[PDB]
Amino acid sequence: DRTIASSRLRLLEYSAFMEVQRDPDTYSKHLFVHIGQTNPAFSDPPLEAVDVRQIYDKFPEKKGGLKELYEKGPPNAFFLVKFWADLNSTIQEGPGAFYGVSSQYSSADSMTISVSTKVCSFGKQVVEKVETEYARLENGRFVYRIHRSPMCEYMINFIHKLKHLPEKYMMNSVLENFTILQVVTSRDSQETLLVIAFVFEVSTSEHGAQHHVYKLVKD
Ligand SMILES: C[C@@H](F)C(=O)N1CCc2ccc(-c3ccc(C(F)(F)F)cc3)cc2C1
Repeated sequence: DRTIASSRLRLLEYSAFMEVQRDPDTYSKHLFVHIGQTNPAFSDPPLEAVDVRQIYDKFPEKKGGLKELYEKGPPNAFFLVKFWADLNSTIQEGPGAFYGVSSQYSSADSMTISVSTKVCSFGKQVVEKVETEYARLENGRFVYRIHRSPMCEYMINFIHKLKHLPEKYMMNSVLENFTILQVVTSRDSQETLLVIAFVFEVSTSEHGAQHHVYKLVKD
């Protein structure tokens, strides 16, 4: 319903960021990509559909691939998010900056979730992070909170090197074959709860971070 939500699990917030301490009291944070928790409005239009077959090649296609997952279903769990990344940090990144991802999910059931994040280049897996997160009772729902999960070294290098490129159009040519695949499962059952394909593009004209959601369909 304009929400990146499975019948079982909803992604409430997603942030990848860099934090620097300017002085003992003062911290500065820059967000590269963001998804902020918004409540669905009755007046909002349904998410557009993107055929899952069209993006198979951008993610690995092997067991544990997007096709096999989509075959296992549930098909209402799979979404696509297109990020416009704010690369104009405008802060002095310095030895000692923290590079992290913070996110929040929500559920009507309590479970132990497991979060697979697969970085991918030309459709090939470069890195997999696996995180376990636990249910916490909030107002009328269970919520899962990942605070400041550290970025892996590959991505820190990728961000800096990317930033170093003279021109935004070259950042976009690189990002065309850069993708991340997120697969949340219930840990002990391994049932698929939420799958999000992440595609990226720099913000040519910078208004800061932007994003767009799409429902992956197999019609
Ligand atoms: C452990 C491993 F999961 C990891 O390190 N991750 C996973 C989650 C994630 C999702 C997006 C970005 C990101 C994408 C584009 C840009 C830029 F704007 F620069 F293009 C900057 C950051 C970085 C990460 C970090």
